[PDB]
Amino acid sequence: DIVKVAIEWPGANAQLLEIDQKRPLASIIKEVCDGWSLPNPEYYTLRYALYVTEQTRNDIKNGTILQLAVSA
Amino acid sequence: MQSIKCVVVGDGAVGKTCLLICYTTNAFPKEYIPTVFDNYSAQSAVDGRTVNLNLWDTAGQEEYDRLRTLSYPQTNVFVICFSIASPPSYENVRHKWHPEVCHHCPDVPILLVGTKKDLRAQPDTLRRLKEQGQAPITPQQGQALAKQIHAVRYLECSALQQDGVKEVFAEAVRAVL
Ligand SMILES: Nc1nc2c(ncn2[C@@H]2O[C@H](COP(=O)(O)OP(=O)(O)NP(=O)(O)O)[C@@H](O)[C@H]2O)c(=O)[nH]1
Ligand SMILES: [Mg+2]
Repeated sequence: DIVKVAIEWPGANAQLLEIDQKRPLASIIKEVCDGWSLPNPEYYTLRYALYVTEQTRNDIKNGTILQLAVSA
Repeated sequence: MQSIKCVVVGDGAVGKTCLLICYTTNAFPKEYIPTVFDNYSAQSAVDGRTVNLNLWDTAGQEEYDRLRTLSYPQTNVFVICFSIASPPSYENVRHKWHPEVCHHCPDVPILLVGTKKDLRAQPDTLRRLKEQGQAPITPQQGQALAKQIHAVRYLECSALQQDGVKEVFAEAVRAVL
């Protein structure tokens, strides 16, 4: 299963991605972080523009806009 | 060989997707499936030159309005569409679409496209629009809209009849080439 989303990062142009729901968020976040040349991806989390966790990952609907945010 | 980012926008159901499917495969899809966002890539030769035409399909439903605007940055040319059988989509161009595009991308050429040209003289379309006191959009009306928004060109086409779709994107690349 796949889901289309946009991920925003302040100052940069958003990335329009099709997320593979079989890949861990951690691999997706590392790829998304590379897209904006960001190290230390583990300290980032996707939240709605609420957090996207592995537990709720499948609640995401096509066309939803996510933010790449610095974790707590 | 240069690459051209071409973004197709317009009201929901005006035919932006069928437009891109016809140009890409000459098919015509069975049902209306709203677009979230989709990409097509094609090699096309215009005036003896070849370019990478990267076509970005866009959502016309208001639900995905802000999502649509995230695709805009660095667009080389916009194709703004309205249905010849939907005057409402005709009005939204000059009041909603042209303002929005100009704001996010000033000085980016705009090509104006009247889709579904085959419905201009169909009885069902004529009757329906007649009840509301309107008729299919006229070629003269399209030109007046193109002038008003400074479109580089005004074109009419029909994916269902495979009429003029090729020329639409040949002109998209020309506007920037
Ligand atoms: N008669 C006729 N119908 C057409 C033509 N092109 C598209 N349609 C119909 O118009 C309806 C909308 O088509 P579609 O390409 O999906 O429109 P869209 O602008 O991409 N919609 P969205 O903004 O939701 O993605 C569909 O039923 C399609 O069959 C055409 O040339 N002639
Ligand atoms: Mg569409």
